[PDB]
Amino acid sequence: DQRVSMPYASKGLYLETEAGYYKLSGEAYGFVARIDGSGNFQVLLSDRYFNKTCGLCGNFNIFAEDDFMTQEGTLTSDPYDF
Amino acid sequence: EYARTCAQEGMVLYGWTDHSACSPVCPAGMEYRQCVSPCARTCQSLHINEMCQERCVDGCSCPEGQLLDEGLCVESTECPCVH
Amino acid sequence: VCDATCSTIGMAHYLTFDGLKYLFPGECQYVLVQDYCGSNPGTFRILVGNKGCSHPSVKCKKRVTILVEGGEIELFDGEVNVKRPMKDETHFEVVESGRYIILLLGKALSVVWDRHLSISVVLKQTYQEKVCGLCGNFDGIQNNDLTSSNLQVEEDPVDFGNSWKVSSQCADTRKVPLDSSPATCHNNIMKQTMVD
Ligand SMILES: *[C@@H]1O[C@H](CO)[C@@H](O)[C@H](O)[C@H]1NC(C)=O
Ligand SMILES: [Ca+2]
Ligand SMILES: [Ca+2]
Repeated sequence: DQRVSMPYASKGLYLETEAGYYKLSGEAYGFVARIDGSGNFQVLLSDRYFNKTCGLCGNFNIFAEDDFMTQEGTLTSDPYDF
Repeated sequence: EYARTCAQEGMVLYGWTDHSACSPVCPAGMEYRQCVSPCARTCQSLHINEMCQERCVDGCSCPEGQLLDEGLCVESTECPCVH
Repeated sequence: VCDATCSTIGMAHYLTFDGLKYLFPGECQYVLVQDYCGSNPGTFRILVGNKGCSHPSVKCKKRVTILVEGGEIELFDGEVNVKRPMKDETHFEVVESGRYIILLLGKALSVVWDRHLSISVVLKQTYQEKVCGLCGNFDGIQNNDLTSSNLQVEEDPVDFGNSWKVSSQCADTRKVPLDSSPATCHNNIMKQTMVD
């Protein structure tokens, strides 16, 4: 809850700005997040989690049709209830 | 989005925003470049090189001179000192 | 005149050539020592980079990238790695003996690594004020090792090493309030005696 300043680098997470746009790097944990001025979340994620992750950005597999596997794990046709 | 999504694949595009009549928003002094290096040579920087072999990232950045100094683009002549 | 020696005793401490212990908890990458200093060719550019090392703990695995003869050999995580071999391989040498990684690079340069954190570079009589960085200048004068990159002595080392970070946009460290007890030993007088 304590508002901190920026940049900020605690716990292996470097919270920096790049090209006038804000970045959060987690290279130790294998990800890079950022935001632009307009507000557009982006997540670059390492192939280590190939076939492993599952969330709102779908699984990091090759296929692009099966990546609605719910928190239980259910291929749901709907992009909404998912 | 379509610009970046192609760029991530290994094939980048260029100057498409020139005629699109839409540039992404950025603060004063900068506007949207495409494929600027992340290691923006700023004002209060050490002049070292060939460590920043990172991939190239899109975003807005200063003009050719006009080094960065605290979130704005300021001319290289007026680089301050710090103590 | 004898052969001086930097050191990193623990996680965040630094001993200069002329001999000056000072405290500097950092998390960015920093210029430990180099030759490219003012009006010199700039042969070698030993660097150091720590991560999660403002507070010493089981965290803070160091990274070290040493830049000599246009090469890129670096180390961390127990082993050393050649990212770019250098030209004059004749001077190159690695002596993995005992607990250390003894590492020569030339006539007047040698590095030692405990495999864990310590960085003990050894320079010969050659230089005698031809270097600068976090270890000072190697001049014999012991109270001018805090000559920041903007060419002035600073009194407070936490501001000093901030002048020697590579990425000029990462997070510079914070001026800690001074006390005799670190965070755990703070108001833990019992433990504070047992550690003592
Ligand atoms: C993903 O993991 C599952 C379960 O271990 C395995 O059956 C499947 O072959 C894996 N698929 C890929 C693309 O690695
Ligand atoms: Ca998928
Ligand atoms: Ca000195």
